[PDB]
Amino acid sequence: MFIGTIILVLSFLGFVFNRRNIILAFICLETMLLGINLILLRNSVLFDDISGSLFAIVIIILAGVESAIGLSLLVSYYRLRGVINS
Amino acid sequence: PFEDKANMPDNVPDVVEVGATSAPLLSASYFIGAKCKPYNDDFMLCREESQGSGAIDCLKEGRRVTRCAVSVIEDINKSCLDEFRLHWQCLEQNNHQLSGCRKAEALLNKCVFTKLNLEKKIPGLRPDEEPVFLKKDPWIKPAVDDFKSVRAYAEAKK
Amino acid sequence: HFHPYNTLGLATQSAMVGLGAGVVAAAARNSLATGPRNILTTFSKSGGVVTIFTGASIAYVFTYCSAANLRERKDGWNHMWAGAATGAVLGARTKLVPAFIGWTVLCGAACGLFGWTGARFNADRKASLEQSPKGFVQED
Amino acid sequence: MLILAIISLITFVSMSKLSDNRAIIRLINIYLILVLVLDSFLYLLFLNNQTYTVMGELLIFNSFTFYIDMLIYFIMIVISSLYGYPKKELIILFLINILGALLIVHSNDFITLFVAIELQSYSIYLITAIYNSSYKASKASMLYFFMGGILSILIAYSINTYYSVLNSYTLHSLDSLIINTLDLNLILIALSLGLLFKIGIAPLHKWLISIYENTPILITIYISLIPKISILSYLVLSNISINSLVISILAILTLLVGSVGGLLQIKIKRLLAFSGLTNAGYMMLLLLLNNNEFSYLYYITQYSISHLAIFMIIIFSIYYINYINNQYNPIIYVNQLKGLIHDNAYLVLSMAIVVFSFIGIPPLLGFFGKLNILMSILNNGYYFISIVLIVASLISALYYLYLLNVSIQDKNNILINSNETVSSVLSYILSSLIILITFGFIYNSLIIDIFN
Amino acid sequence: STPLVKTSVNYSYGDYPLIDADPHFKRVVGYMRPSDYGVIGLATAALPAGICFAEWLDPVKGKFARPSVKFLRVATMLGFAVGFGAAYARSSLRFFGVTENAREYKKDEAQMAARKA
Amino acid sequence: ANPGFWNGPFRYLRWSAHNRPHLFFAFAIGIAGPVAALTLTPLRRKYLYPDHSPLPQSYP
Amino acid sequence: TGGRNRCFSEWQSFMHCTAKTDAKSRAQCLPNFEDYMECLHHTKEKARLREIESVLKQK
Amino acid sequence: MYLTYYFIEITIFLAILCTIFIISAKNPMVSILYMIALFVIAAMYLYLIGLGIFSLLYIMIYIGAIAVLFLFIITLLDINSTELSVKSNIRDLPLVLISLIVLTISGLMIYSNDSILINKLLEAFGNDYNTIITQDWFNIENTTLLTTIGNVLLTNNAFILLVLAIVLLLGIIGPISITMKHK
Repeated sequence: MFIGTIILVLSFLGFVFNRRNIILAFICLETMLLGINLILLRNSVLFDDISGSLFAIVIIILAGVESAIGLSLLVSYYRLRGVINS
Repeated sequence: PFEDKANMPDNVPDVVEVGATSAPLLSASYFIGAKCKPYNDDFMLCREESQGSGAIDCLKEGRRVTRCAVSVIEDINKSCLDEFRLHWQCLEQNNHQLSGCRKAEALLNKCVFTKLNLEKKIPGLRPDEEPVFLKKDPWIKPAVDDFKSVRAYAEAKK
Repeated sequence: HFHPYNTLGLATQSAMVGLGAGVVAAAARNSLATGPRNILTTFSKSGGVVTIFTGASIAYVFTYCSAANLRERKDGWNHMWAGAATGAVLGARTKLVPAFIGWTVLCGAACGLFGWTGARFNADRKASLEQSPKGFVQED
Repeated sequence: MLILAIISLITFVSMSKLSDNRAIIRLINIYLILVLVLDSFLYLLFLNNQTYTVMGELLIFNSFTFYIDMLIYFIMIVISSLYGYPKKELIILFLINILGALLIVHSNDFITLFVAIELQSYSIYLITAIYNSSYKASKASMLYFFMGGILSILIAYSINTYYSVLNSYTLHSLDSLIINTLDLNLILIALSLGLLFKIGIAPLHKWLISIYENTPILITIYISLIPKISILSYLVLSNISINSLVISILAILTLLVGSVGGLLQIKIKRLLAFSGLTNAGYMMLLLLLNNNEFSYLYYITQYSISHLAIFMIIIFSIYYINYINNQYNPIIYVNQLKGLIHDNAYLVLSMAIVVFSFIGIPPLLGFFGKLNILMSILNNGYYFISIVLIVASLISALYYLYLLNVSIQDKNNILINSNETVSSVLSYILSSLIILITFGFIYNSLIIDIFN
Repeated sequence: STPLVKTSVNYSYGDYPLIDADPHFKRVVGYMRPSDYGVIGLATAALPAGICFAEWLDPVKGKFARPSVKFLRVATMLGFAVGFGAAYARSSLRFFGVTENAREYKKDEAQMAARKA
Repeated sequence: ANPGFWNGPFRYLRWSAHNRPHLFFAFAIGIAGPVAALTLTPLRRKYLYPDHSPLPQSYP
Repeated sequence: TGGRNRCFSEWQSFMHCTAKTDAKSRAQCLPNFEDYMECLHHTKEKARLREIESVLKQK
Repeated sequence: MYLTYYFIEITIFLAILCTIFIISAKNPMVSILYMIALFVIAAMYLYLIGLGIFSLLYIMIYIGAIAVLFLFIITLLDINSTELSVKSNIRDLPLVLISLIVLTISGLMIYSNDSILINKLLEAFGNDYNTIITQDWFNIENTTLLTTIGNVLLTNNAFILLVLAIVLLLGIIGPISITMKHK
């Protein structure tokens, strides 16, 4: 569980110290959701069959919709598709 | 790294077993079934009732249920030796697709029920069973080139 | 009954707690402006928030254990007479008006009068002392 | 019967001519009839508040949660009437936001909880920027999205550690485990602080507030109230940490001081945003309890009706300003509505009683919200937190009365010549009349929840 | 019947719509619940005009009009559906007591007669 | 050219399947699924029970 | 929601302790509970192994 | 014991080496190029740990869909990048990130089992030292199944599947009603 906490913490304080490039912050926040699954999957492997790995397939299916709403909302961080502005 | 531990000893308080042999016992799987079935049932029953308390059915049933299977394989090694032998010889090819040797099955089963008078009672009443002569199914691909002459001769002589 | 405290034993550990708080927080406050530079000049911005933390423990808990040595037996009335000294370091925060530092001393004392232990427990039905037992009813 | 309503009216918004001001009348009347013919579950609700569980992971607590979803239906009917009578095609995701909120008020186990808090949060991210021809909403939605993502992985990391210490998931399996391994306590306060993203506890403070001022007013009514009740109703339904063991009390101390120290605000939206923040901070104090939910269940309704009311009143006060702000947001300054008592002063009376609500003068609300709050506090023994709650109430009352004192000074030049704008007036009159006549039936509820 | 020895637990009375399986239980079942009803079977009819009462809710959607045009059909469908759930909310119970309890008169006999399942 | 129009349903399904037919013939499959899945409970007429198993631990 | 576990064998002798209400006897399940815990994490197993390898280290 | 095939598990050094690239890139999108390398190292980790199934799931759905979508966006409306981690932009970096890395290491220590001390903080770091787990033999496993049991649990917990149906519903209706801009 070193393997998941370290990638989670580095994604987290990458999301803190991110004074460049909004999308690197956005993908660090993405990689949090796979830093957490390396914790979850190895806890399930150290335990058993499907108890936590059900939550793992849930968080994968939902992390998809996370990135989908995040893109389709980042498109509207401005005007829409493109016009005159400043 | 799935390293192997291979320690050795022998423990006192019971008479030792006799082990069993390779994957060819899959051919003999039903053959130990109907004969050694109540031994099997009492073994697994005594295991399940002692909730967590394993390693106490070893001296009674862990010896007994292996004694029965050793007796069955000795009977089948004297009764139908080569009929067993060509049948598992078929059955080690074809991925143990147990459909894939269903003609030497009838030879071995006729030999067993002839001499050691057992059966293959697959429990369930609805369909037909082991004689199917498939007719819409997945019979075989390489039809046991050393064994087609055997069932052919059994159709011929018998 | 009670036990008098190790005044140095609380004091140096509390001063290290205050200095660690001045490192982890009073140097964390460097996000606030556009004067950038990282390490040598962070404490140019932040010399006036360090020892506001570290001096606070040396004001407070030193006074607290000394009050426990003077008015003993570990009462809450130490705290009101403790935290006033904390206001003295608050007085060192603003050397403008000594009337205002006496003001912040007495208000910090009244603040310290109450914060003895937040989230008290083991009081299943609270706030009902019971008298001597003679089949009591008017408590719980 | 919400899923059937959603799948019906997503098909109904499909193949629609983009009239899109009638479908909300159908959703309003549908939720009205659903409440009217689904209140019959209250008889089968409680003999002794007997819970009922869907498939082991979802819980139906018939006294608490069966009131919470009724409040959700009620305020949704009010919002749906507020959009009737400037819009885009959005009530599908209003209803699915409701579906997520009701799942988290029914979620026994963390898989359902996490799915539903994230569904709910996605709904908030979307509703923030449906009005996409803004520069306010464009910034606010992305800010809400990124921090909801952080707080989402904080949720999931709390529960993943919870799974790491115990191979179960359910809090039904916590079952007064009194050996209380310390990491169970730390996991649970981490899960608490994770769910407490929405209240904007004073270290997590400022970020919600710019979002509330950067949404249109027809939206910031909806998301200063839905997750405010939702995540806390989960948090009181299961009492995670019996006391705080000083972690949460510090959070509410710096909240209820350090969000009421946010006194001087000229923007209206900021002002009642801090109001809805600090009154949400109130009900965090009886998250610090055990076996106490009546004060919480009463304080939600006897806050949220009035929160809805003050937003509806400053909706009605757009008509009287002789200036407006941006296309999406009309009335952001306090000093816009100066001489309102020389306009239709009956709504000034309503605004008066709903702000005297929030300060808690006795005979309408505060002696029945804050009285139950304070008896729940002093039942436990949190003596200091009582007097800081009192200080919070006074200093909150100061910026509350700021609204009434700017409401009724004197008008420059406006009295009367107009047409009418009504038939939603019975909604605001219903909320104001239920605010200042609850002192009549303040004892019937005391018996009814004693029997549930 | 109709499945394995697996069980499907559902004691459903909520705002997320469910139903029941083939059989193994003591609570309310699938096909018996639509039957064993009463003269409250027009309760679903009472909602059948209620969402069709949106025309009565039309107090000037536009300026000076009435009779919302023929999407009421859609409303009529919802006017059925919720009321159907309200009829399906009339689980009196399955063989408990201390209620209205016509089940011990109109469904005790069916569990008597069908003595082979 | 004419699209589909609802109010005559026997006419609608005609002048759906004849002018924009490519969703019609999809949804004909979409209705051939579950409706035929409900016309089986007489049509199997108790045809078969599968009868599979994990380990059968027996009784006393 | 508990698949065929490598630690399922300590639910039952924990849950049959909480079959009766001895979680309000508050200690009758603690041997059962910490045996469940040693199935979870093998803590005292691991300390026992650390002890015997420390004894191995001094030969 | 095939010396390198025992330290083939410790690939976390490549994970931290990729993630130290992931926040200090030159271009804005060479970072998200490295992100798929992070995901495929995660897949290598999961295949090595005993679950190659979710390795192939991550290859199918993360770098198959969402990373593809990051690359899909970062072509059009490319944001104005600050150039790199300059020293003036590495200002106030070490002064909080060092303490934060220490506090989060103590959080990973707080994931430990039950000890009310700092002994559990050192215990998880020595967790590999006193222990190597012992596998067992097949006692009555009838049918072969790896992710089949995941669907068995998805049948038992069917309601979360029918609700994440709704979250995928939201994932398609939202981007319609936030970007299409009907007329």
